[PDB]
Amino acid sequence: QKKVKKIRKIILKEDIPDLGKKGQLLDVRAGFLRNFLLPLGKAEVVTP
Amino acid sequence: DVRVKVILECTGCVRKSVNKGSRGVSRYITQKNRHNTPSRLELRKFCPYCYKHTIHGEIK
RNA sequence: UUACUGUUCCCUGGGAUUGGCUUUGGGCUUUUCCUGCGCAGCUUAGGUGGAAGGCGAAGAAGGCCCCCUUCCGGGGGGGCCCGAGCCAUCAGUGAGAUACCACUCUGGAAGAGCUAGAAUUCUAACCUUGUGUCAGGACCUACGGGCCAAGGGACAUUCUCAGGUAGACAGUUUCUAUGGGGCGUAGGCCUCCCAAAAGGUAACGGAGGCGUGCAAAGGUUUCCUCGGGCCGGACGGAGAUUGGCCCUCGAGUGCAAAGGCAGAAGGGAGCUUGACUGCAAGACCCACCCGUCGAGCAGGGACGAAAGUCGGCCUUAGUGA
RNA sequence: CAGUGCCGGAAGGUCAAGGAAGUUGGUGACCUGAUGACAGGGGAGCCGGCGACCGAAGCCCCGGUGAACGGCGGCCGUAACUAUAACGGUCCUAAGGUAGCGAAAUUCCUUGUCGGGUAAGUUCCGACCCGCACGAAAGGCGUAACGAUCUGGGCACUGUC
RNA sequence: AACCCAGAGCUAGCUGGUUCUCCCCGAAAUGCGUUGAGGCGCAGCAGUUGACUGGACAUCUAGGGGUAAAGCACUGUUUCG
RNA sequence: AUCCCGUGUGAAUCAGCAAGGACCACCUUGCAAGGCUAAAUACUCCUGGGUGACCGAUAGCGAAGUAGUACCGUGAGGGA
RNA sequence: AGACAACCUGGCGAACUGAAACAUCUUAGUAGCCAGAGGAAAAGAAAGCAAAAGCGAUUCCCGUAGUAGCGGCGAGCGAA
Ligand SMILES: [Mg+2]
Ligand SMILES: [Mg+2]
Ligand SMILES: [Mg+2]
Ligand SMILES: [Mg+2]
Ligand SMILES: [Mg+2]
Ligand SMILES: [Mg+2]
Ligand SMILES: [Mg+2]
Ligand SMILES: [Mg+2]
Ligand SMILES: [Mg+2]
Ligand SMILES: [Mg+2]
Ligand SMILES: [Mg+2]
Ligand SMILES: [Mg+2]
Ligand SMILES: [Mg+2]
Ligand SMILES: [Mg+2]
Ligand SMILES: [Mg+2]
Ligand SMILES: [Mg+2]
Ligand SMILES: [Mg+2]
Ligand SMILES: [Mg+2]
Ligand SMILES: [Mg+2]
Ligand SMILES: [Mg+2]
Ligand SMILES: [Mg+2]
Ligand SMILES: [Mg+2]
Ligand SMILES: [Mg+2]
Ligand SMILES: [Mg+2]
Ligand SMILES: [Mg+2]
Ligand SMILES: [Mg+2]
Ligand SMILES: [Mg+2]
Ligand SMILES: [Mg+2]
Ligand SMILES: [Mg+2]
Ligand SMILES: [Mg+2]
Ligand SMILES: [Mg+2]
Ligand SMILES: [Mg+2]
Ligand SMILES: [Mg+2]
Ligand SMILES: [Mg+2]
Ligand SMILES: [Mg+2]
Ligand SMILES: [Mg+2]
Ligand SMILES: [Mg+2]
Ligand SMILES: [Mg+2]
Ligand SMILES: [Mg+2]
Ligand SMILES: [Mg+2]
Ligand SMILES: [Mg+2]
Ligand SMILES: [Mg+2]
Ligand SMILES: [Mg+2]
Ligand SMILES: [Mg+2]
Ligand SMILES: [Mg+2]
Ligand SMILES: [Mg+2]
Ligand SMILES: [Mg+2]
Ligand SMILES: [Mg+2]
Ligand SMILES: [Mg+2]
Ligand SMILES: [Mg+2]
Ligand SMILES: [Mg+2]
Ligand SMILES: [Mg+2]
Ligand SMILES: [Mg+2]
Ligand SMILES: [Mg+2]
Ligand SMILES: [Mg+2]
Ligand SMILES: [Mg+2]
Ligand SMILES: [Mg+2]
Ligand SMILES: [Mg+2]
Ligand SMILES: [Mg+2]
Ligand SMILES: [Mg+2]
Ligand SMILES: [Mg+2]
Ligand SMILES: [Mg+2]
Ligand SMILES: [Mg+2]
Ligand SMILES: [Mg+2]
Ligand SMILES: [Mg+2]
Ligand SMILES: [Mg+2]
Ligand SMILES: [Mg+2]
Ligand SMILES: [Mg+2]
Ligand SMILES: [Mg+2]
Ligand SMILES: [Mg+2]
Ligand SMILES: [Mg+2]
Ligand SMILES: [Mg+2]
Ligand SMILES: [Mg+2]
Ligand SMILES: [Mg+2]
Ligand SMILES: [Mg+2]
Ligand SMILES: [Mg+2]
Ligand SMILES: [Mg+2]
Ligand SMILES: [Mg+2]
Ligand SMILES: [Mg+2]
Ligand SMILES: [Mg+2]
Ligand SMILES: [Mg+2]
Ligand SMILES: [Mg+2]
Ligand SMILES: [Mg+2]
Ligand SMILES: [Mg+2]
Ligand SMILES: [Mg+2]
Ligand SMILES: [Mg+2]
Ligand SMILES: [Mg+2]
Ligand SMILES: [Mg+2]
Ligand SMILES: [Mg+2]
Ligand SMILES: [Mg+2]
Ligand SMILES: [Zn+2]
Repeated sequence: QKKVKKIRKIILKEDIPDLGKKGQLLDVRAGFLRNFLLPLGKAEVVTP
Repeated sequence: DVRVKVILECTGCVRKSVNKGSRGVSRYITQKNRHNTPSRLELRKFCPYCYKHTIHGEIK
């Protein structure tokens, strides 16, 4: 139907460009999260 | 084309659903030559509801 | 095959697979600022409210100039110079002071915000290669597996939805009588003839029309008589308007033809809407389906002094289950 | 280069799914009406219709392209005698058949007319052009060689006669 | 647009065929509609069954009509004067 | 409506959720997104009994004897 | 693991035909093919019916009923 921007809320475990310092809270697109951050150990998807 | 089906309608008829015995909006139908007579036709004609000879005008 | 209905190849948009940074930019904004020639006039009257208080040395009136809008009437505004004023019911005006202040409208601006669209990159998805390199008892320059690299890259591919589009493909349709060929023509209704003095009746027999028209060409009350000869009269003539005698139905009647119709159904005038609602004994015509006529009754009217007439039209075509 | 196809073009019109400002309806906590056996308005929610504007290709639009589909006309009048028409007028088209050929595997009338071959020729050869209805890559016109090709004539030869 | 099998006893408003006896009655080939014309629906005209009926065959009278004949009063047509 | 699937979005837990033929209110009924279960019912390559207004060699099964045989067909198959 | 008449479940799935043509519809989810399992299979323990009165998993028969309905409202299809 209408494209709905997917929003994954995450914590950064290392510092990455444009994102920020280690141990940081953010919200991201699903593609960015699962295809880039997550395989490289860089981020962690959070649902407490 | 130049000759037309025209609808005559009671002017004194209230569509709101009246409280009398017989409710409804009287319309007759007839033909007019829209060239010859551009005057909206007026005709006194009988109305089954109002029970009196009323005046029926036209409709667009 | 430019018959119909579709399918497929193929092209193009949404969605999904699908991400990051940057730009540029169309439509809405979030503070906040620009902006208005009814006339009476201190004069390019913003509507509505708090409304006798405001704006000043965190430095105004007034002249020197820079800019922009422009109905060159004037408006916002930067610099400088200047130094104690621009002010309110002060009277007009539907609406008040440029003393001030709030949500805002006419359009403009700016940094900030949503969504595209667009172009540019980036690399990790995804695609493509590799006698690059590992690998088991031994090979895989035998397909392939892992790693690495190289080139592309959020395109493309694949899926879903949508529009377009190939007789490439599929299913089908393509009347009857012509002269039992093409070809164009004909196919319903109405009138006359054929049709043999009830009605009915065929032929690719003989003649024609209709697919409407009129708010009066309907209703009614009341009055009238057309056409054709001959004669008189300025133009005016064969023929226009007027007068008169003779023939008496030969004219007319929206349109075919037939049958009707002369103090008329033909021509005119006055008033109208019965070109109504509810019906209906009985008849005609009839394979059915349809079609036609209608006395009489009630309501509420039109015309007429009243009697009475009026449910479209002199009748028969003007239609479609 | 009008029609059709194909290619290229991007300004305007048209343009689906889908978005979407915004309106609109049903219900209804409730609020009032009412000498009839009831009725009228209505918050939030839920549900429904409509929907300005955004919305690609394609089509309409503009240009090219015949060894792409195909197409390549009429009417008049005129010259030392009859005649004919180089030359003019007009009409209509996108444009009006050029070179070469032509009674042809194309010619209807038609056994066209002429010439030749035969004692005699509806076939045959050459030429005229009045091409019903040739014509240029559905090629036009030539052409040596070739053909169990089609077609006319001749010598030799024969019971084909 | 192969063959074999199956759907399949496909479908055929078409053509062919449809078997014992006696008794009684007995047509139609017309109209209307039809993608109809060699088919079918209804009507017309069989049979059998009931309900009402009183006719038929003759005889005379009465109605309306516009044919045969006839005619020139109209509409055409036509010859001569 | 109820039911079940492609593509995309995407809830609520009993103060709920679903159903009652668009939909909303009210009331009634029910508890989806985990499984498994006998009988009553269908059938005849057959087995054992029984009956037959069933056949009697052109019949009854194609087949009362080499019968799916002989023969035919490349083969599927046909077939006395 | 293969074999297995019919029945059964799932998967693919026609056409002649009917409609006096045919396209929606019918034929028919039939035949056929493929896969699977059993003596039966499947279904099955209410997110069900019903209607203000009540029922109490599934299957099968009679009936409701050729009813309500569906339908180029045609041919036909047809419940609870
Ligand atoms: Mg998404
Ligand atoms: Mg796509
Ligand atoms: Mg995407
Ligand atoms: Mg790379
Ligand atoms: Mg290798
Ligand atoms: Mg490798
Ligand atoms: Mg790159
Ligand atoms: Mg893509
Ligand atoms: Mg499509
Ligand atoms: Mg075809
Ligand atoms: Mg087509
Ligand atoms: Mg007569
Ligand atoms: Mg008679
Ligand atoms: Mg008669
Ligand atoms: Mg006749
Ligand atoms: Mg009058
Ligand atoms: Mg007349
Ligand atoms: Mg007359
Ligand atoms: Mg009169
Ligand atoms: Mg009367
Ligand atoms: Mg009376
Ligand atoms: Mg009366
Ligand atoms: Mg009076
Ligand atoms: Mg009259
Ligand atoms: Mg062209
Ligand atoms: Mg062109
Ligand atoms: Mg062009
Ligand atoms: Mg193009
Ligand atoms: Mg476009
Ligand atoms: Mg839309
Ligand atoms: Mg909205
Ligand atoms: Mg509302
Ligand atoms: Mg209420
Ligand atoms: Mg309401
Ligand atoms: Mg648009
Ligand atoms: Mg050429
Ligand atoms: Mg010759
Ligand atoms: Mg000849
Ligand atoms: Mg000669
Ligand atoms: Mg010869
Ligand atoms: Mg010659
Ligand atoms: Mg020729
Ligand atoms: Mg030619
Ligand atoms: Mg040629
Ligand atoms: Mg040639
Ligand atoms: Mg050519
Ligand atoms: Mg050649
Ligand atoms: Mg040669
Ligand atoms: Mg050869
Ligand atoms: Mg065949
Ligand atoms: Mg059969
Ligand atoms: Mg069958
Ligand atoms: Mg057939
Ligand atoms: Mg007898
Ligand atoms: Mg007879
Ligand atoms: Mg027939
Ligand atoms: Mg009959
Ligand atoms: Mg009888
Ligand atoms: Mg008489
Ligand atoms: Mg008599
Ligand atoms: Mg008489
Ligand atoms: Mg006579
Ligand atoms: Mg006589
Ligand atoms: Mg006479
Ligand atoms: Mg005479
Ligand atoms: Mg349910
Ligand atoms: Mg139910
Ligand atoms: Mg399904
Ligand atoms: Mg879902
Ligand atoms: Mg939950
Ligand atoms: Mg539901
Ligand atoms: Mg329940
Ligand atoms: Mg549960
Ligand atoms: Mg469920
Ligand atoms: Mg369960
Ligand atoms: Mg089970
Ligand atoms: Mg024997
Ligand atoms: Mg035998
Ligand atoms: Mg014997
Ligand atoms: Mg097995
Ligand atoms: Mg097997
Ligand atoms: Mg078994
Ligand atoms: Mg079919
Ligand atoms: Mg068929
Ligand atoms: Mg049929
Ligand atoms: Mg048929
Ligand atoms: Mg059992
Ligand atoms: Mg079971
Ligand atoms: Mg239980
Ligand atoms: Mg349970
Ligand atoms: Zn009235």
